[PDB]
Amino acid sequence: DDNMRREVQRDLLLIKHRAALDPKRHYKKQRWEVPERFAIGTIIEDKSEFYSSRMNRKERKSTILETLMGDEASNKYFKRKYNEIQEKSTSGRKAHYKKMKEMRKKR
Amino acid sequence: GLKVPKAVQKELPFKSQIHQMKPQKKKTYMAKRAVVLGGDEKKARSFIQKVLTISKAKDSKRKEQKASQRKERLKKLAKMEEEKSQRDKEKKKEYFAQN
Amino acid sequence: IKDMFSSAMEVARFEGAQIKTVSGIRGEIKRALSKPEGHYRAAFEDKILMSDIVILRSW
Amino acid sequence: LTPKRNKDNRNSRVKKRKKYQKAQKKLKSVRAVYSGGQSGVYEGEKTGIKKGLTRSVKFK
Amino acid sequence: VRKLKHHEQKLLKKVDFLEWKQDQGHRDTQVMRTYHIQNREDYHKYNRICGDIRRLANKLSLLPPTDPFRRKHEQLLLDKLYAMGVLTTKSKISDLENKVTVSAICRRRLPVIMHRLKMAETIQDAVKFIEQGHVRVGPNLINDPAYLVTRNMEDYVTWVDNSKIKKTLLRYRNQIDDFDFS
Amino acid sequence: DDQVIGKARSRTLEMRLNRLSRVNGHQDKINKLEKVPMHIRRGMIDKHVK
Amino acid sequence: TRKFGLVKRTLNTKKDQRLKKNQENLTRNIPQVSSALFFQYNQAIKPPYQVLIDTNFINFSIQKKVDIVRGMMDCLLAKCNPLITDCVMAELEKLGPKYRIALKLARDPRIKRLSCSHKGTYADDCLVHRVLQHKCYIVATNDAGLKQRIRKIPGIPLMSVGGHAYVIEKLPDVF
Amino acid sequence: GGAKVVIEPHRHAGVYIARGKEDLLVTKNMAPGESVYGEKRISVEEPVPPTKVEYRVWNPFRSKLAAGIMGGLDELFIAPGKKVLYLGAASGTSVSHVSDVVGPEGVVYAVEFSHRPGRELISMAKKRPNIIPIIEDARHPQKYRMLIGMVDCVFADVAQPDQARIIALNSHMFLKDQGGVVISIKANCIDSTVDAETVFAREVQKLREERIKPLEQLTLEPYERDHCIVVGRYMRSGLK
Amino acid sequence: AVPSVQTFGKKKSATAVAHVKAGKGLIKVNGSPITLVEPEILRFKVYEPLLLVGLDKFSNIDIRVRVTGGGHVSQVYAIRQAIAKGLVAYHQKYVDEQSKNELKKAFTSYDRTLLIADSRRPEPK
Amino acid sequence: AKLVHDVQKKQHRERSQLTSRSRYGFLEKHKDYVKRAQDFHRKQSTLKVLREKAKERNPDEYYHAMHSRKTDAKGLLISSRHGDEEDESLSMDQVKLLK
Amino acid sequence: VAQKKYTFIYDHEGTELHRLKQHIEARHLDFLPYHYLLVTAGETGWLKYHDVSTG
Ligand SMILES: [Zn+2]
Repeated sequence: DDNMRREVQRDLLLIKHRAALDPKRHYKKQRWEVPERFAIGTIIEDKSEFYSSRMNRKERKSTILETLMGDEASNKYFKRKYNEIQEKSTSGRKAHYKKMKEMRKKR
Repeated sequence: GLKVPKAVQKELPFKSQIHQMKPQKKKTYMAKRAVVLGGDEKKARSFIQKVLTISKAKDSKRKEQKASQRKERLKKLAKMEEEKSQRDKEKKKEYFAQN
Repeated sequence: IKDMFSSAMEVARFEGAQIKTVSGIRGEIKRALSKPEGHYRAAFEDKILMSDIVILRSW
Repeated sequence: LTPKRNKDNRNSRVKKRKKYQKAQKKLKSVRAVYSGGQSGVYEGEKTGIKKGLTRSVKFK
Repeated sequence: VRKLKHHEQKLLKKVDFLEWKQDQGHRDTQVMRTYHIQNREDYHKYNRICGDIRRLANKLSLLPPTDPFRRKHEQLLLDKLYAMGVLTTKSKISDLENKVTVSAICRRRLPVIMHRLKMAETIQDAVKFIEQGHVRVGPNLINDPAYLVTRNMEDYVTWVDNSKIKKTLLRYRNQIDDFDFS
Repeated sequence: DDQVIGKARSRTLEMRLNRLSRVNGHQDKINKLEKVPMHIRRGMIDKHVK
Repeated sequence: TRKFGLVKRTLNTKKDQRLKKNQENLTRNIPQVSSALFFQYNQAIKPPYQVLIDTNFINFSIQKKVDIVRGMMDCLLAKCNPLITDCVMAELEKLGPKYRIALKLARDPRIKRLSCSHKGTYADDCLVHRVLQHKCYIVATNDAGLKQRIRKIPGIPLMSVGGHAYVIEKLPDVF
Repeated sequence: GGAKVVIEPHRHAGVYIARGKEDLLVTKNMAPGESVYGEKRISVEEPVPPTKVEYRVWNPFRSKLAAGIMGGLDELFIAPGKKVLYLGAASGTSVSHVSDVVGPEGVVYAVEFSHRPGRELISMAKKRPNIIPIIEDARHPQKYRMLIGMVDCVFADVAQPDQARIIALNSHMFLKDQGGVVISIKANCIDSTVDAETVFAREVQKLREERIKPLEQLTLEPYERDHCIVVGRYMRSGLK
Repeated sequence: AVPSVQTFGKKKSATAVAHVKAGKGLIKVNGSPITLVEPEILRFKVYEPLLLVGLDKFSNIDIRVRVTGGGHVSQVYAIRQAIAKGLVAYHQKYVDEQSKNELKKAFTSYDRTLLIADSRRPEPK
Repeated sequence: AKLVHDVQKKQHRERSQLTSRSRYGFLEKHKDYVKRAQDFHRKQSTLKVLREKAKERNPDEYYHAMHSRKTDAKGLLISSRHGDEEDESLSMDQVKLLK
Repeated sequence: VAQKKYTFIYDHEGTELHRLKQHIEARHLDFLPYHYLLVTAGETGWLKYHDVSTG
């Protein structure tokens, strides 16, 4: 229902925009609109092998978004990449225009 | 942006009329009512925004780079097709000149 | 245009000459203005900017 | 008055070492190359799964 | 009618219960669907006049190419059909065989003129409006859809005054002056 | 010409245009036959040969 | 309280599915390039080669007096297995009683023979399909059109009667 | 390892994709609560309360059929109501995945000849009731012609040089007309003196000689060197 | 929901929109009353649609005029035109046609430029 | 480069604004001017198109959407900034529930 | 149906299938069911047999 789509609506956005989560992962080009019938499930790593794929009890979370937010290297990359996209996008638009005008005006 | 004058845009046809909506000056009740969540929710909002703009700027970089790729492939492809068509229109004249 | 000439006699000597900005906007000097001395009126291909320099290539 | 030339062109062996490495990096693009099997735990497909594409040769 | 099997479709190929050869591909139906023509016999009433124009155009092109009778009557018929609006260009005389067409006479009808003048959103809306008696050409109210509007007579296609449609377009732009009733 | 009335004029002009266009035009494109069905074109040919 | 713009209902040739031209009421497929191939090398074929013959290759062999298996062997310097598809055999039989010599030289126990499974006897279609499916075949042919098809599809060596012996082109290990 | 994925239905009916940051080929679990060969599982809570149903990751480096699925096959005939005759059910590795793709309303006949794999097959077919384990040689289908009737797809993961004869015998006995024939051909186990394309061409020719029309072949190259899946249908009259 | 009527009065570039509806009798030009319309020597040019027909026609209706454009005298001519033809249109639509054409006769006997402007000019002699 | 030297196809560097004339920042050169001029020309082209449509309005133009759509006092187009699937004013019992 | 002049042919729900340009003024129609022939006569002195299947 829409009541559950309004709870998993963020990690579906993360899976849609997989390609810009890690700068080294580089998926194959699909579109992936939200499928009509899906189900959100949790991986059971069993009690046979330890320590390799094991995410412990102290760091298991409830979405993909909390894991990506708990990752501190991804936070470094997202903040840095967002600041450089920001200062590229505000490169010559309006603060530049009015500081050029104030440069003309000051003398 | 394109600033179409008011004297022109009041005298436009019905299909060509420009939907320009005025800003809101009154603190309306739904805006003063509506709740926003804080802390973990505002950093989730910040995170989703950063992820979505990184995805959109990466896609724009990729499609601009593909545009720069395919215009020069168009250039070399048109040169090779012009050389080919020159060779065809001289081989046809050879064929008919022999026959 | 402000200062490539020192007098209206000089501009009168150079009337009709083709100038251009550094943007390659071609132009022509038309008439010396009266009260500021080396200042003149030129006409260009379109609207030049305040951050330009006009050029009279002579030899 | 020579053009700028290549350090890899100064050796005939190193040039073919580095245009074969380029070739077998391009071969991963056209085919799918058997890399050597499953390395560790099966992590997943790591690049995506397309449910619409079928890359199989149909007969006649 | 039952999607014949292979032996039946091979054994009776010319059987068709809908499309016949005398139908001419249902083009009366096709252009009366395009231009929303009420009665069944308007296509053929126009087809007689297109056949008159093309019969005269044949019999007039069969004259020698330089005599002034042929040139005068070809130019005179070309001028008359352009002024009426069936022909869209009075330049070449091959229009008198090729471009003379029931669809051209049907594009000159009153709802199609209306829809091209943006006076109604579709040809069926224009039919409904001039059936409801909103449209006058000149001073006098025109009531039937089949009315053919020549080139000089399409400058006077307006709405009647005291029309609710005229009132709502004036009040949409709030240029409604209630002194002259709209 | 300037004195030749109808069917003679149409077929005369058509014959002249065919004879002019048969040089440079293609032989599969200059003389297109009218589409006639098989069992009546063959009967047309048989009666004409008779 | 009638409706306006009333019309007579006729049939719609654009819409009505009862008539025949309106009886016309995704998964892509990009076939991968073969793992037998390097860029254009075909690194996987190895002697004993197997060579698909067609009818003009047989006719030119008999016109130039080359044996089939011995001409193949001293062309490639390898052991060859020549293959007559049933459509090439059908084409040789359809060539008539002028080509009896060619037909009963194609009837040779040293020339093995495949079994094509399709309708019609178009040997060029059959050879092109079964070679671009598998890339383990040499195509021996002298048709200009079939030679152009085969040398446009990559990794397929092409053999042809030229002069007084067979020649081979897209096989990069001949000496 | 404790992460969260989204399950999504594949193009093929009965199999699914779990999208995360690496996406997994996944099937529903017919025997929930245990793994068969140590694969990982996904437990969804689908909505009396919601029930925890679970899913199993299909490993393409340990399954030729999963390598074929995620290389991209246009049509598997293993479908959610069908009957599959698995030949060479070498353990319960791929037979479990075929079993729960086929579902509770369909049957998988798992034919194997060795006996310790047969013991593991029977202990797996306890908790998967839609598996009929048949411990018999597939080279003699008459020795178990009484236990199986009218399958819809044959899958052949045998690795013997008389493969095409085994496939033809089992198809002529138990496959129905226009049913599925999925073959996993291993070039080196058929014969190693010729190359892989020669042995694949010969095996496809053998199939059409035994009147199984091949529709499709796939090399399944990143997971297995010199393998193939050939998907055909049992035409029985008119490959033409 | 209310019976209301909108008319227009124009001179050179002034234009005045008058809304007339049923009410208590208030006549308001640009929000301010009618007794504030400057230049105060043409206030009787504004008044004469009222004094020509009596205030008992205006005792039951309220008019409001919005005047833009123009100058002083063009605005008072736009105001008087808008008021006059608005009273005529109200008595047409919501009162009887006999009072309608009595109002038209009175305004037309005073000057028909209360009701019809002189609009498109010049003459090319 | 068939008969050209690499010391001949060098890189000519471009000059900066004079430091005396520095408050008018960035002396613009021909690439900057063409970026200016073609922007001006495309905006004048769409202004000319809109002026021609205003000249050819045809005031007997009825649409059905000119019942819902309406016009402010100056004559321009009112575009409601909320919804067009919502309603701006909400009923009394809706206000009761929200409050 | 034989109308004012032309004979028309309608389908089951009443959409017009055919307007026959021959059969100029019918007053009497009758179908021949074993031969699939619509026979037409009327104010003209003409009798017209029209094959319904071929057309
Ligand atoms: Zn064949």
